[PDB]
Amino acid sequence: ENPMRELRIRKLCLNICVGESGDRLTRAAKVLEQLTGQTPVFSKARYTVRSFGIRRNEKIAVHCTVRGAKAEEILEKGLKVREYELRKNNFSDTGNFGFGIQEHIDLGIKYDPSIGIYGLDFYVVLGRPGFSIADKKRRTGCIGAKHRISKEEAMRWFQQKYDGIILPG
Amino acid sequence: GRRPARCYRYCKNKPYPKSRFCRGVPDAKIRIFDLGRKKAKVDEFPLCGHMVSDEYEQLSSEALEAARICANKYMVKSCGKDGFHIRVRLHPFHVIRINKMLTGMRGAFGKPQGTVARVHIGQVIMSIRTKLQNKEHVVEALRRAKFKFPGRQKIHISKKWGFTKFNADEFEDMVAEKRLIPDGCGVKYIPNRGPLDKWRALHS
Amino acid sequence: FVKVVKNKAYFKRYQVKFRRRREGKTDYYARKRLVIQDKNKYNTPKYRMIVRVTNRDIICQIAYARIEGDMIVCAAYAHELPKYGVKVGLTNYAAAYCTGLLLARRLLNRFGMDKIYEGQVEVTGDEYNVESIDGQPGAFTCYLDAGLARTTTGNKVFGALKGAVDGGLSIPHSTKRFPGYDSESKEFNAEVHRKHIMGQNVADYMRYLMEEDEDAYKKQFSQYIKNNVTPDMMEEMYKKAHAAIRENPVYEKKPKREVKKKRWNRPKMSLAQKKDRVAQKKASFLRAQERAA
Amino acid sequence: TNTKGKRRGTRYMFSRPFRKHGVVPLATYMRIYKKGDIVDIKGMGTVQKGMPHKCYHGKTGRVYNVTQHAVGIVVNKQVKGKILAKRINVRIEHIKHSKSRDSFLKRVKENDQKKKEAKEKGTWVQLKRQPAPPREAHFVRTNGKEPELLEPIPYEFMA
RNA sequence: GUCUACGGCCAUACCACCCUGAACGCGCCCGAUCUCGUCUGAUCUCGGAAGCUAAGCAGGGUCGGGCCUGGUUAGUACUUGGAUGGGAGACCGCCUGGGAAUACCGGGUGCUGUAGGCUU
RNA sequence: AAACCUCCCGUGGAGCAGAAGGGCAAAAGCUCGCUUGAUCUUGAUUUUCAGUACGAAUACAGACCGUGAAAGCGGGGCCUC
RNA sequence: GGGGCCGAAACGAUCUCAACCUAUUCUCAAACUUUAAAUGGGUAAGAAGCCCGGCUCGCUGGUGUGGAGCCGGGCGUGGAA
Repeated sequence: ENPMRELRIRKLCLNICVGESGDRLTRAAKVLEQLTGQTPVFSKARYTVRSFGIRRNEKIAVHCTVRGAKAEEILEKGLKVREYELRKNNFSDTGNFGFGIQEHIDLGIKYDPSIGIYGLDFYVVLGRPGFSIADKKRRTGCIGAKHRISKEEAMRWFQQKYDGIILPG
Repeated sequence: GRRPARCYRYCKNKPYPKSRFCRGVPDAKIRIFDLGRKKAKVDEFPLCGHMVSDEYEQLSSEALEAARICANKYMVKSCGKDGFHIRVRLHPFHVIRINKMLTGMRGAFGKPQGTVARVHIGQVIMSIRTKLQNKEHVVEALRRAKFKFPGRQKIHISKKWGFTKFNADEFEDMVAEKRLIPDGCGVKYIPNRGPLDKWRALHS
Repeated sequence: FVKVVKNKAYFKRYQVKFRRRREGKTDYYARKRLVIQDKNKYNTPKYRMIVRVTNRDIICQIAYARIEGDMIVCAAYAHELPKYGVKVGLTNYAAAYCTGLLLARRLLNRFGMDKIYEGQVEVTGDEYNVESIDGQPGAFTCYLDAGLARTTTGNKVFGALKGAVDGGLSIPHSTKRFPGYDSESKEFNAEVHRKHIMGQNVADYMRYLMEEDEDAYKKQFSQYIKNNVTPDMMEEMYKKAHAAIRENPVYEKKPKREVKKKRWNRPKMSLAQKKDRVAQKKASFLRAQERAA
Repeated sequence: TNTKGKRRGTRYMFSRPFRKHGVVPLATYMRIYKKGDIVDIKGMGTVQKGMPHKCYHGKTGRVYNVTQHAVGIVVNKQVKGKILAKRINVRIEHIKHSKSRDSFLKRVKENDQKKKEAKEKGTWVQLKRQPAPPREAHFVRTNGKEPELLEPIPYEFMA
């Protein structure tokens, strides 16, 4: 009988990391462009790593954040790939979860010879109505102590909404 | 190959510890600062025999090692290999210097020789704890360690229970009434100022 | 396991910020620039235009800083507008203009310049400023306080600025932040600024809602329907509201009835009760093990 | 020989005290300073422009010029043969009212009140301040009980 | 008694958890055409008022931490000046005055300025 | 173990060009928009001082400006060469 | 995580041994510091000070506002040793 302690989704963050730069990065931008319906935003390298072949200030990955009812449609489409199956370790200590895929073709995107296989990386941010205090301008503040979303509470929310069959371990 | 201890007996200069500025210092001779049956509780070694200095001088690390071996050598023979627990309470941090010849004093600043321990008057040098029947075994063994130290030192048997800061005549009742909890070499003082759930952890 | 950040040493080294900074209301970096006077002025007050747009009200105040605390010489709230004939829409741009206008006219009433410095009556939205009249007491001056409000084009904080300037307050300002200043072509359109002041930007929206679906129109403008507010009548309703401010800007106090004197809040617990609680808890815990054993 | 720098040895002088860093309080800025006010100097490490030299730190001066956001004062600095009445320009955060004068002003007001009073009476009330006098011989009592004997402690080696 | 707006002192105010909030309020909250800015009305800006103390916030509590203020530490450590004082020196004692800091043990957990409300 | 994204803690333990010290958290740090107060001219003061210079700096005053909605800030570099 | 041990393997079990974490404990720092002296360094201890009434200002100015300067007048009870 809680009035607005219902667990909704705040955002769905989508990111593609092609690994180095260039034509492979910009061809993966169109994959995330047509999946969401908005222009994606790239990401620069923090520093130089010769082990992974990257150097300072390099366009490595591209990411996009989806709000509203568009995010849950992508989440419902992504769980079709994952067979409504997650793991215990996918849930975070802050009551949020996420998972990564390997092929974008089964998300309704037609295959292209030039635009090859590019996997996705999903992360779901759960939230309650009242979580915008910590990121607004004037009167900030921590979002309660019993108003937070725990790891256990995030498990049962998935099991009632999408018939969670999460295997242990 | 070093100078005698007469040159560095007195605390002549300011403390000069091994730090970022004082680098290139050879390692101190003393490495282990306590030995014996150190893995022992506070209920079986309630003697706390101390070595107390009487002058304001400097104690070198090799002098501490000299009194460490000879005190330990007889103490093993007297009561047994694990019937005691000894400590040295001077850690040599002050670094003494050499003006090595081959010019005079044209730009003559010292080079480190080794470490040395500053001591005050009445500060404990060496602490030995054991059972009550080895009281005379500790006093005369500490007299043997006086010969490895420069200057005058006096032998005092303290009234403290073990290596703690509590008096030995009243150490028992706080244990029974549960104000003190032993943890290996030391004891835990429990004030009545923490959370009450900590009080509920005990007294049950 | 990993190291705990907030240890005993953390709180020992921790320096707390200012109370209003910890709460998050006062921007102390901008405060030093705003309110501090020149030392060669020798206690000349620096009046400031405080505008604070909250969720269901708009607060306009005038202040100058004394060492015990800044002095609110005059204030004006948006909830006073129903007395002047503004039943609904108290947190919009149009209501922001009236409460800015109300404060300026109220302030002139106290110091005695209701007749002098009339300001803008035919209000259009263009640039206006109060010139000091020779042989007359000088025009009042003050400086706008945005606080933490993002000062973009068309903000309600600048709506009260236009109301105060038209009321007869000589405030230095430009036309860059008023709604109508086109960002790309770099010109200010006075006709667009007039629409926001009289509230035609709300009128266009409510005309838009009634056409496309009726039920969303009921949801959005609920008390507008209850108070019988239609887009046709709002313009002269605001002009009457703008007019009614002018003759009587003085504020009357509400009479204070005798206080019932009862404590709704929970009082602070004493030391003897503090000592008794822990002894009682210890006694209950001690007898708990005795019953168990 | 040491260097001739402006801020030599100011590691602890121009440093804020413990748990007093951050934003400078606004009461120091908006204090009012007239001509002739007795002002002492304490350099604040947060602000840097208008910083007085370390030789005036802890000294007191008198205001002779007040600008927009700085106050010029005349201090008394001694340099090896004499005291110089020199003129320095310093920002507000290094400026505090000196309360050494305030005890004298409140005494003058209280003395003038007692000078107008008893003028119609004529009584010579003691007007000047006096040092601590002898302790005005008095009777001391003990309530029946005798003053308990005190005893030097025997020596025991605490260490 | 209490809240809002702007503050002064800047932890007695902060931090962690739990409980209570009548009324006004403050906010959560509903939307994006217009002003506005973003990858996304999440932020900002604007237009609102179906729900709510769930959160923010206010108050109270923790043999709470921290902080403030006291006792102890201790007239100890230190120190102005003095001696044809000691001691081989290292250093120490006395006269004269001043006078600390730990650990440990107590008490407290925001006052207050102006304007504007509620308890009519 | 370190490539990319999100949440939480985070008095600053990073960064502010350099050696070190001091100072700084809706900054003085990171990122954008616009600009050249790094412009012209009198005087006064501080720093070494002999209370002389050079260099450096500090308040001003007269102008032309930049920026910001405004208060203000800025006549080089957060201060010490 | 290295050595093993029952394990095909399993954060399943199992004695540990290692670094890490939490309460303790010994000893320090001229280029460390929460605290923090003694000795010291500036002041003020009146006539060059107060309290009044009024004029001027081209500076600042809701307001014969604020500030400064001019006047006229009264306080001697010489304002700690």
